[PDB]
Amino acid sequence: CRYALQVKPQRLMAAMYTCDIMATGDVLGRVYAVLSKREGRVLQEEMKEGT
Amino acid sequence: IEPSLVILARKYKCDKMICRKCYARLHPRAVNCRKKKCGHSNNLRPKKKLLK
Amino acid sequence: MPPKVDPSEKVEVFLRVCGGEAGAMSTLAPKLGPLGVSPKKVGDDIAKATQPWKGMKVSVKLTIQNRIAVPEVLPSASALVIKALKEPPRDRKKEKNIKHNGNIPLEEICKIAKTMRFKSLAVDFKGSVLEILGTAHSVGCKVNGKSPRDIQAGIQSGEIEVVEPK
Amino acid sequence: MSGAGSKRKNVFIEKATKLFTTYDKMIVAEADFVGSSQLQKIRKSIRGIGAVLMGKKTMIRKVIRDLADSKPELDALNTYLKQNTCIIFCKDNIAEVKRVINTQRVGAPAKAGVFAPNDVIIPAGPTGMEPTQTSFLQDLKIATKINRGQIDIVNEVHIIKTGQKVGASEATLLQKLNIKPFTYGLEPKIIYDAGACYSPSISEE
RNA sequence: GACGGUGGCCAUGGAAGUCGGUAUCCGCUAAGGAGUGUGUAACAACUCACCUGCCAAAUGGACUAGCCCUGAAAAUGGAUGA
Repeated sequence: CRYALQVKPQRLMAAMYTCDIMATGDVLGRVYAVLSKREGRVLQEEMKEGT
Repeated sequence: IEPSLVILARKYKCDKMICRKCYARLHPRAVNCRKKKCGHSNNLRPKKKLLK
Repeated sequence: MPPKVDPSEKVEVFLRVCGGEAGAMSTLAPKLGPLGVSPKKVGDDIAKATQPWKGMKVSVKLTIQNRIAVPEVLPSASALVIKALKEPPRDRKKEKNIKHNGNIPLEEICKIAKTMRFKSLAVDFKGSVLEILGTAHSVGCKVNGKSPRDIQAGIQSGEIEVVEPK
Repeated sequence: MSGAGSKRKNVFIEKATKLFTTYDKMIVAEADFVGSSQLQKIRKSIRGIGAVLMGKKTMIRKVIRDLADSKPELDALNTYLKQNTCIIFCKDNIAEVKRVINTQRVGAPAKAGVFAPNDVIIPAGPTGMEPTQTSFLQDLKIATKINRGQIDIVNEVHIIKTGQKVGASEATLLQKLNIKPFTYGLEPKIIYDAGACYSPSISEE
C-alpha cells in the first residue's frame, strides 16, 4: 500500500485553524503583516458594527 | 508639535548619507565622500532608520 | 449612478468593495476602527443585492448612509457592466480563482452606462466608449475586431470605425 | 538635465500648427491655478465652441496666427501674458464671450499664505471630537462644531465668509479647519473681440 | 498643474498606482507611467516621471588622457645626496 501511494504525488494537507482575532483596525494591518510570515492567508477582513 | 520636532531632529540626524569606506556622514543628496582618506568614493548608501 | 436617496443628517459616504454574494461586510469606518458614531449597517445582504450576477470578484460598491439607512447604489463601473452580461459559470464560484475570459459583444450594454460613469468629458457616449471600453480590458473584447489592451485594435490600426457608433 | 520642461520637444511644434484661427473671438483665461480634476467637468459647452487650445511656449508664436485674421498681433499694445495663460477660441456672440468661462465655473482649495473667499458651504460627516480644536475656534466668532445626532470637529455650514478676506492673518485658522472648498470661479485675463480689447468681465457688457 | 474612464482586471470579500501576480489601454489636455518613492491597515495625503509660470544664456552627458589625490602598512633617527 505504502509503495503504491509513494510513487503517486502526495499533496500536503496542512493542519490549519482560522484565527478569530479581535483588535482595533489601526494595528491589525501591522498584526497581519507578521501573520503573513507564518504561511497565513486572509479569508475575510471585516468590521463588527455593534462591538 | 512633537512630531514636527522629531522630523527636524531626524533631518539633523538620520537623513545624511554615508560612504562605504569611512561610514562618515555627508548630507541627504550627496554624490561623494569629500574626504581624502576615503579616496572620494562617490558610492554612498543612505543611513538606515529604526523602521528598517 | 448617483445616490438613490440623498444622505440626510450630514453627508455620509464610505468605500469598501463588498465583493460577491457571500459575506456580511458593511462600511461605516474603513479609515478608523469598527464604530463611527453608532451601529448602523444597514442589512448584511446588501452585497448580494448590489452584486447578484455582476461579479463574484473585485466588485466595487459606493456605500453611503442616510442616518440608519442604505438604499444599495453602485458606480456603474467599467468592470461591473461588462461582467453583468457574462455567463453564470464565470460570475459564480470564482471568488478564489482568476478570470481572464470574455470576448463576446458588450457593445449595446455599455452605451447606456457611459453617462453613469461620467456626466461631462466632451466626448460621445456611444462613439468614444468603443475606444475607452472594449480595448481597455482582458474580460471584455466586445466585437472580435478589437484587441484586449493593445496597440493593434481599438485606435483604428485594424478597425475602420472608431469615433462612429457601431 | 537638458530639454524643455525636463525632456526635448516633439509635440509642442504642433501647437502652432494645431489649427487655423478660423474663429473670430479669442480670450486669455487663467484656468491653470484651479486644478485639473474640477476643470474637466465644467467644460462641456466650453469645448465645441472652439475648445481650450494652444501651448504657452507657442503663445509668443500666436502672433503669426493674428496676421491671417483682421486682428492686430498684440491685443491692446500688449499681449497680456505674464502668467499661466491659455487661449480659448469662441464662436459665441460679442456679448456672450464676456461670460463664456464664468457660465460654468468653480474654484480650487485655498493654499498656505492666502485666505481666498469662501461662498459655498463646507462638507460634513463623522470626524470624532477634539477639545483643543475649540481653543483655535475662539479666534473666530462661532465656537460650536458639534451639530445634530452625529459628532464632528467641523460645521456643516460655512463660518468663513466674504468680508473676512486678508493677506496673511486669518489664513492660519483655515489650516485648523480640515477641509477647503473655496469657490471663486475662473479668472479672465482679458476680454477681446477681433480688433478691440476690454477688461475682465462677468456681465454682458 | 500633475486628471477622466478608474477603486483597471485579480488576489480581495481591505490591499482603493505603491505586501503582491498579470495585462499595462483609451479619453482629454499645456501635461499627466493603469504610476518614482514617502506615508497609510490598503487608501487618503505628499512627492517623482510628465508638463507649464516666472527669471534670462548657455546647458547636458559618456569617454579618452596630462599632472595631483585615494588606493600607498613594519620595525635605531633619515634621506630628490643635503
